[PDB]
Amino acid sequence: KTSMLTKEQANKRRQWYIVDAAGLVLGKLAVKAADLIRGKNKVDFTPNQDCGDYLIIINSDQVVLTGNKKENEFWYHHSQYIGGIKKVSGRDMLKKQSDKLVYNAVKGMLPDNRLSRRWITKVHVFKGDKHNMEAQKPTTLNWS
Amino acid sequence: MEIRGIFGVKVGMSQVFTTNNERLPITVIYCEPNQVAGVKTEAKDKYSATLLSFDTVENKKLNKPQQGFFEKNNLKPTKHLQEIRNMTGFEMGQQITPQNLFQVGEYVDVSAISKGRGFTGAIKRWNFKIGPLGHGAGYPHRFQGSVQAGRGGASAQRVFKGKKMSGHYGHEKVTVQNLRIVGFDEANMLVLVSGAIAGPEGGVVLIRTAKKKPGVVKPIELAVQTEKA
Ligand SMILES: [Mg+2]
Repeated sequence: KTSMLTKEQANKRRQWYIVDAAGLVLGKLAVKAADLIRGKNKVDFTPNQDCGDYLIIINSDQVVLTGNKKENEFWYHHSQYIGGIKKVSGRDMLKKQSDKLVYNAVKGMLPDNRLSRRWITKVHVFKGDKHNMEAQKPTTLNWS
Repeated sequence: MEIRGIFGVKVGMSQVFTTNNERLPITVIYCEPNQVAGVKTEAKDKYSATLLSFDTVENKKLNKPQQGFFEKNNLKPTKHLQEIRNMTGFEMGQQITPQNLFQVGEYVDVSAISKGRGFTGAIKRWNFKIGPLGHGAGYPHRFQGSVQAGRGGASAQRVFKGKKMSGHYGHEKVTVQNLRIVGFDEANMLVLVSGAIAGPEGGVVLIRTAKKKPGVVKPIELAVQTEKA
């Protein structure tokens, strides 16, 4: 037998953050956001305690998709009815709803799980620079 | 746009004769002067609308939070408050009558809570057809057809969301558009609308400026009698 591995439990302390998503791309931003939310980079990562930090993403509509994807790759959403496919294009997503784009691109990178739906709510994606979350005193770091 | 609106109580239905040699059915709507109870501006509240209070009641027959709201806002107490989107050209604390909103013969639309028709079956509800009665067609012959979508795991194996089966019908809001206004009566605070208005005799009836034909008016006169003896 052996010494039991150490595992923090309800010993969580989470600090907010700010990243200005000015000219980043979608997916490269999304993996960094997903890891920051899960606390995958924490030195003491307990796989079942939501040991990860909060996150606020600013200037969502300025994010960019490489290549001609803006006219060729579609995002779908289906109601449970028939003929309910709503099919929108990257150019239309970067204009009509941009925060929903980053939100969905982040959520899919989390595991099918019971904290995933509780992790994803720690991502606040404002479309423009201004916000009402200055009260929480976030730090600020570039490209994460 | 510059949507205009007013409320009343539908009092019944009759007919009146016009020039152009035509008989015109009519609904009669009792419209007590209303009272703007709040105005929402675009910048302040992210949209625009006007909140109207009506069906004045005694202060006793009124809940305390509402009567407090009325006393603080300097109004007459009213049983009902509801609001109209995109009504702009009005201020606070003002009485509004239908004469001040609609031309003599122009186009309005009417919303009203329809007539509650009970738990009704599919064939009256969705205008379905009735299975034949001759040749002995078996006792379930008043049904919604076959609800089938696919037999066997490959095809569909369920009933489709938003099917058409029996249920509750009536007592739901509906609206008839492009119904012209015939005339008014300032003595009784009463208005005349063409056509047939949804809702039972005595319900609450909202009139708005028709979206299909916003400003369109075509005048229609009456048919004063000239036969006496
Ligand atoms: Mg038999």
